Amino acid sequence: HMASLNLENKTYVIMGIANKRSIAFGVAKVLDQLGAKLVFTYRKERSRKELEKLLEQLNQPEAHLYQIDVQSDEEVINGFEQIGKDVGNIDGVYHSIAFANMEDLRGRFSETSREGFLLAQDISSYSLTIVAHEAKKLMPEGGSIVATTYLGGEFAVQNYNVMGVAKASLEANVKYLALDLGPDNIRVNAISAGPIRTLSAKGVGGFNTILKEIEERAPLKRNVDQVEVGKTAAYLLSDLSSGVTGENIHVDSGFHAIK
Amino acid sequence: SHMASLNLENKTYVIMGIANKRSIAFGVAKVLDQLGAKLVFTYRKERSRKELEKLLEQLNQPEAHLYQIDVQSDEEVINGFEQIGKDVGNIDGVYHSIAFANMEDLRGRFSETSREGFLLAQDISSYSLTIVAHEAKKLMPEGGSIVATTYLGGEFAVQNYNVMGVAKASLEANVKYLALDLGPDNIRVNAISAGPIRTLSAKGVGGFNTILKEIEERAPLKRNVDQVEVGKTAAYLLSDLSSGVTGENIHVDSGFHAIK
Amino acid sequence: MASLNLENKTYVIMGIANKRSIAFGVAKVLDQLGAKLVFTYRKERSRKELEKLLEQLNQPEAHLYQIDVQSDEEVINGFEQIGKDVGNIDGVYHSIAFANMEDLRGRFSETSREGFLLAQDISSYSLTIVAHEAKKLMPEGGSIVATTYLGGEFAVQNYNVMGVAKASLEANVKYLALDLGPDNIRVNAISAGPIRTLSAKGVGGFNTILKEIEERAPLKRNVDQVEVGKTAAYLLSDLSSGVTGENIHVDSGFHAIK
Amino acid sequence: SHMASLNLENKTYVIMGIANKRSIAFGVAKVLDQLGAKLVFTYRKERSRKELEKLLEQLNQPEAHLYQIDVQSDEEVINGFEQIGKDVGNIDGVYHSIAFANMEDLRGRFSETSREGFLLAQDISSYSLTIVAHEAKKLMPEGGSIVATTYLGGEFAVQNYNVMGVAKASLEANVKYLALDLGPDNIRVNAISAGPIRTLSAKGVGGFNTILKEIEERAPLKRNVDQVEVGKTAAYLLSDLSSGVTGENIHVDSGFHAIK
Ligand SMILES: NC(=O)C1=CN([C@@H]2O[C@H](COP(=O)(O)OP(=O)(O)OC[C@H]3O[C@@H](n4cnc5c(N)ncnc54)[C@H](OP(=O)(O)O)[C@@H]3O)[C@@H](O)[C@H]2O)C=CC1
Ligand SMILES: NC(=O)C1=CN([C@@H]2O[C@H](COP(=O)(O)OP(=O)(O)OC[C@H]3O[C@@H](n4cnc5c(N)ncnc54)[C@H](OP(=O)(O)O)[C@@H]3O)[C@@H](O)[C@H]2O)C=CC1
Ligand SMILES: NC(=O)C1=CN([C@@H]2O[C@H](COP(=O)(O)OP(=O)(O)OC[C@H]3O[C@@H](n4cnc5c(N)ncnc54)[C@H](OP(=O)(O)O)[C@@H]3O)[C@@H](O)[C@H]2O)C=CC1
Ligand SMILES: NC(=O)C1=CN([C@@H]2O[C@H](COP(=O)(O)OP(=O)(O)OC[C@H]3O[C@@H](n4cnc5c(N)ncnc54)[C@H](OP(=O)(O)O)[C@@H]3O)[C@@H](O)[C@H]2O)C=CC1
Ligand SMILES: C=C(CC/C=C/C=C/C[C@H](C)CC(=O)C[C@@H](O)CNC(=O)[C@H](C)[C@@H](C)OC(N)=O)C[C@@H](C)C/C(C)=C/C(=O)O
Ligand SMILES: C=C(CC/C=C/C=C/C[C@H](C)CC(=O)C[C@@H](O)CNC(=O)[C@H](C)[C@@H](C)OC(N)=O)C[C@@H](C)C/C(C)=C/C(=O)O
Ligand SMILES: C=C(CC/C=C/C=C/C[C@H](C)CC(=O)C[C@@H](O)CNC(=O)[C@H](C)[C@@H](C)OC(N)=O)C[C@@H](C)C/C(C)=C/C(=O)O
Ligand SMILES: C=C(CC/C=C/C=C/C[C@H](C)CC(=O)C[C@@H](O)CNC(=O)[C@H](C)[C@@H](C)OC(N)=O)C[C@@H](C)C/C(C)=C/C(=O)O
Repeated sequence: HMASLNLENKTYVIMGIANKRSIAFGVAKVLDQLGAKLVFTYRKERSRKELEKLLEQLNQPEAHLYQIDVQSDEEVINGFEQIGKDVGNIDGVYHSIAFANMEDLRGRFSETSREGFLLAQDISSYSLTIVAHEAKKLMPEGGSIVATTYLGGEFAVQNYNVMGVAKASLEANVKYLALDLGPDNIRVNAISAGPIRTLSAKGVGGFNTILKEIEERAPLKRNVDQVEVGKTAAYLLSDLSSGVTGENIHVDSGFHAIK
Repeated sequence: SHMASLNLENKTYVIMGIANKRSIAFGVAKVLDQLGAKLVFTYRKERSRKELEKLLEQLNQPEAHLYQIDVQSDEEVINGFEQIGKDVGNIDGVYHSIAFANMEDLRGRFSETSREGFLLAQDISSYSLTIVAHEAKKLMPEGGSIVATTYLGGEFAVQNYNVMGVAKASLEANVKYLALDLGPDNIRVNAISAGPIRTLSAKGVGGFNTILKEIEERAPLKRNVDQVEVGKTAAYLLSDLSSGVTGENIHVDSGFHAIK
Repeated sequence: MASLNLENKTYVIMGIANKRSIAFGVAKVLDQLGAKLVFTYRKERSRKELEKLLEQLNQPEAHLYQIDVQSDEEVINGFEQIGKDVGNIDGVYHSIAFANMEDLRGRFSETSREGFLLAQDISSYSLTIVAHEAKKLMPEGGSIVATTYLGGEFAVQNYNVMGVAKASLEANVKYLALDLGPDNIRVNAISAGPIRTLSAKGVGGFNTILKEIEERAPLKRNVDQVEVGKTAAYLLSDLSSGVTGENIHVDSGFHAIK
Repeated sequence: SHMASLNLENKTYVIMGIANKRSIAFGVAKVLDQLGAKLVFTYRKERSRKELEKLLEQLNQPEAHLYQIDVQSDEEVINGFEQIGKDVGNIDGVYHSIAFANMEDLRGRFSETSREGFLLAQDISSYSLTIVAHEAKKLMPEGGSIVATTYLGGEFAVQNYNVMGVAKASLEANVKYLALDLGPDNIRVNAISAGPIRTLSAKGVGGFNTILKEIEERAPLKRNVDQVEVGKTAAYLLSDLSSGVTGENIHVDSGFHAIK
């Protein structure tokens, strides 16, 4: 049609809020301000308590929360079947889910366990494939799926180890989904976020060193936050990004472009 | 109070490279207009000025500000931007939609390309962005956003693109080096890689209809794109929606870049 | 001194199954350059074929070891045993991949969790564990090479789950290169163009892809197992010193065009 | 009888861009010499001819064939290659090790770059390969291999590379478009992306010792590369060992391209 960022009459599933620092919460704040109906997903019960507390910050009249552990085909198939009944058809999904064992992230990459490797692949990459298959059922008119990645999918970064191979997998997942679901007018894209202080990120060594290197070396000489990812998520989830699919947008102050 | 906003009132954007209603830059203009931006326009030929004045009737621009700039001339570019600074004041960004090569060099085997045809393509299609950026910077002391238009032929050897492929590769590196230079001045530099669109430049190149049909057949979205889709992405990149994005190349091409 | 004389060099070659195997192309080439070759196989059908094929080579002593890369034990034990039988090695050529035909025909979005993680296990993780063990036999340094396809870099029709496995493999190579670089171990990939092999025979319209290469690729021709072998020789020898984390396309220039 | 062979007897290679003993192209020459190849050399300045004659004593080249070619001149390039065709006959490939930009443009902020400095860098550092390829093709009716030398700054914005980064991006696209054009004539075109090396061109740029130290600290192999390592990879790419490889860019840089 034309260029509009008015997301009234739009419904978006947002997977992977855990606390106020979660990137997916940044996405939620932004989509909320633009007047979208938001469905939320969580794994742990601690995340449900946090979500209910955080909905007070939003202008969401009715809370729709669904527990989905992406490790379970059943929790994913049932979760999306249930969303279809409770809220009906949706316009897109924001995927903000990743995990690896701290054991495998400290080790030399060559020491990585078969279990730690396939675990990282399962949660951080395959989750997008099954989520896409199910969400498709609620998007007969078309829609937009967005996953969150890191530069470590494209380059060997110190300490990212097994998560780098998971993100490389995720980034190829996005391309293959984009080619598969394109004929159904479903767009699939990734956001490569710069480093952000979150629940997942807190408790890895010298994370403050990486934040300082970005401020020093990145073109914009600053770090990014959850809302900047949110703004780009709005572009990719809305029809502003029509004709964009299989794309990876770096929201990282230009760090990807330098060496 | 809105964090994420596409409200471009109180924003001024220079748009270089409108020639007719089919121009990609016109798609950009229609979109930025609808979002309530003040638009300055640039043209080379007089045919383009006549067309621009006729087309402003389609827009909600109260005052027409047109400036003749041939990007081959340091003086026309330096003077044009000095004049825009006086007439409209400080700007928030520039959309660059300018390219040219001799049809001679685009038909030939790439190895037959003339030194003159090669350096001409570089001058208009790549260096133009460097000098435009240097001058526009003077009108963006608070920061801003520069966007150039490229094609997948900058990244891969495509049949018949020849000398323009090497110009676009040059443009795409230009964007990265400008992004690194002007980043500390809070100026973002990015490119849009547009899929094929029927325009004045594109009409009269061989079997262009073959390329449009291959996109519809092989590209993920099984369809071609238009000037407005480029316009929408231009709005994202020129607005503060794209804050934290610089040195980036967004493919608006129905996913064609992602497949093989 | 620039030399392709591989006397006094020993190379493990994983993934020979028949005479059409890419790894066999690698073996023929390394043999002609006078290298001692250790071989690995999974199925017994592959052992029978290997013994028959060693007659075509100038290998005095046959060293065959059964390793299924799905098993930590078969991989750890296989490489411990190679260390005893032949001693220290100079590199490993990895030519191993697998996915369920089920998942390769389906729309990629239909892919099963089992089919996906299986492809990752054999086609990508195998390189990580192989590298960990082979390192033990390369205290002076060495070269590891894995085989990939352009489908790791771009979505190609019908490659589906194997594309995501190859994307994983190609990142594996980069992360191994960064980890084992300080131990003077180089890790690189060869992106082979399409070749008629046992694995490749019986997948839909493979003859369409071979014809598109001959028509559209810069060299207007397909490649064979030996061309991969020649590039494998470069990457496994010290000719490629200073090259690590690299992906060489042996594909008639197809990767460079669109 | 050897499928895989690095025996370059009965092979003739033109090597453009030796200036002194530290030149990358000299590393290429030493390696190709040891493998028993007939080597033709090219130079611009007379200082380079004196140095070349002195350096031929280090090689096992029976007959010295030196030709002055300034790649800025179509005539010097067309005539030089016509003359090589008469003196030595048909060749098997060309190693291109030629680049230049004004020190003025390499110190400045990239946005300050002059139109003259930009197009000069493009002319010598990129177009030179196109015209050299067109002429050398005439001496390679059976096929052959052309190799150009590039730097990571063609792919990423690196501090201080400025206008040479845009030239190398141009060169790297040149290689792809030449590979597609000359492939049917069985001519392969590839690039080597060398890590940083102490040479005549490189000496006298600021904090070059900082970049060498960052490579030793951060690159996978925790060491820098030299002219011979580039030479070894040049041997692979120029010989038939690299058959089926064209439009490729091999990083000889201790793995630095693969990390971030
Ligand atoms: N923070 C950063 O610097 C960057 C992050 N990213 C990516 O952004 C995404 C989110 O990161 P961030 O916001 O830091 O992470 P958070 O720690 O805030 O959120 C992680 C989320 O993952 C969810 N999760 C983990 N396992 C599962 C599972 N099996 N099923 C469902 N949900 C699960 C968690 O839910 P619960 O805790 O309830 O399981 C949690 O909500 C990730 O994909 C990450 O790779 C990318 C670049 C940078
Ligand atoms: N159409 C397509 O399929 C694609 C186009 N592109 C790129 O999009 C951009 C514009 O193309 P498109 O809109 O189709 O073409 P148009 O024919 O609509 O526009 C070309 C424009 O370039 C201007 N121009 C040319 N030379 C100069 C100069 N020396 N100084 C100032 N202006 C000049 C022309 O002005 P005048 O008429 O006054 O000379 C004209 O307005 C180019 O960068 C092109 O490479 C990228 C991908 C696809
Ligand atoms: N053929 C082609 O066109 C191309 C192939 N490639 C890649 O080249 C490599 C070799 O394939 P190619 O030579 O065609 O196929 P082959 O049929 O020759 O080989 C498949 C090989 O993988 C081995 N293998 C499979 N599973 C396991 C396992 N669990 N443990 C150990 N070995 C295993 C097989 O052994 P067994 O059968 O005895 O189990 C067999 O040797 C693959 O990585 C492939 O993706 C890349 C580009 C093109
Ligand atoms: N050194 C490094 O750190 C790296 C260098 N490279 C590349 O390697 C190549 C050579 O580098 P390096 O060893 O440093 O170079 P050298 O300084 O040793 O040689 C530079 C050469 O360029 C030649 N040249 C310049 N202009 C012309 C012209 N108009 N016509 C003919 N020849 C000309 C010079 O000839 P004369 O002096 O006779 O004018 C000289 O032979 C370049 O392409 C460079 O970009 C790539 C990565 C790293
Ligand atoms: C180079 C780095 C620093 C090392 C970072 C490793 C992070 C990897 C990704 C995941 C998110 C970390 C992870 O698996 C967390 C757990 O091991 C421990 N924490 C938890 O379990 C908490 C309770 C939950 C909520 O976490 C999850 N995921 O469930 C990368 C950084 C520069 C950038 C970065 C941090 C990228 C990224 O997140 O992918
Ligand atoms: C692979 C292709 C197909 C071949 C098309 C090559 C087009 C290259 C673009 C240049 C800019 C065309 C060009 O310079 C045309 C002029 O020589 C003649 N036309 C004019 O002068 C008219 C009057 C004016 C208005 O035109 C200009 N430019 O001033 C590429 C296509 C599939 C995609 C494409 C068309 C890309 C692109 O535009 O860059
Ligand atoms: C686009 C294509 C065409 C579709 C090709 C799919 C091939 C994927 C490769 C995997 C490895 C094939 C595979 O796993 C098939 C098995 O399910 C059954 N085959 C076997 O079991 C045979 C007997 C054994 C030897 O197989 C194995 N692996 O053990 C890709 C092509 C253009 C290029 C190509 C064929 C690339 C590649 O091999 O990866
Ligand atoms: C990131 C960097 C540091 C910035 C320096 C870049 C230098 C690039 C080389 C260019 C070609 C310098 C140049 O144009 C030379 C002249 O301006 C001055 N020198 C000469 O005139 C001598 C006498 C002659 C023989 O040289 C020439 N061109 O003829 C780059 C480094 C990390 C790596 C590097 C320097 C790469 C490279 O060579 O491109």
